Amino acid sequence: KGEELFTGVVPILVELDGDVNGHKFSVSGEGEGDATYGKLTLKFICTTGKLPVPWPTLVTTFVQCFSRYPDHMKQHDFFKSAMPEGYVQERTISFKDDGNYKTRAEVKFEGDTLVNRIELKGIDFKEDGNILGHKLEYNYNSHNVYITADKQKNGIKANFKIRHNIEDGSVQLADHYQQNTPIGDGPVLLPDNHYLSTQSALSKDPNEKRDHMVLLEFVTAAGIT
Repeated sequence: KGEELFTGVVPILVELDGDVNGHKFSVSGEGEGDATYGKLTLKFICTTGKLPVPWPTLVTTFVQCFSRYPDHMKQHDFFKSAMPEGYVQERTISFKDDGNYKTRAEVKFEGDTLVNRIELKGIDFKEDGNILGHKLEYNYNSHNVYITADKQKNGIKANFKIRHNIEDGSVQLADHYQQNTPIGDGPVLLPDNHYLSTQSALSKDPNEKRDHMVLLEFVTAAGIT
């Protein structure tokens, strides 16, 4: 019955508590998602001051239940099936020739609002690296999130490579390993191998003086005919 909760516009709240190399920070996000069009619109604000890591590095961490699963692929939608009770989303983001982020998130409904609560821990980052040195461009490339079933843990696994554009024209690879498990005891949909075609656009709010990020994301499931 999870899919019925996403037929219209659903309010989203994102809350993150982070620690990267001892730099403690918090981010609060607000917006909405419309799964019918695989549309996600969110505005994030760093409530502790200046964000110690570049904004693009946190995009993937900051609600795949808003992905548009075409009608013929609806039996492969794990994300919506785990709702309203939700799911736990865990990741290990390995930045090539640099450190790593270990994230634990709980995505669930709090009333009629979809909430993403995250704890992020970043370790072994280089002081003058692409991350702590803030050498990443404020943009985002299109990617494919490859999903596979994890029948033993009653959830899914995902593997993908995020390419962050560096200011000098080079690329900072951020390899993602993901694990999602349902919070509830109800039946979930265990999918066949497929992918989520993601398109992300980053922008700024001209009237906002606080360190922020406005995200517009379009996600469509594909890979099954």
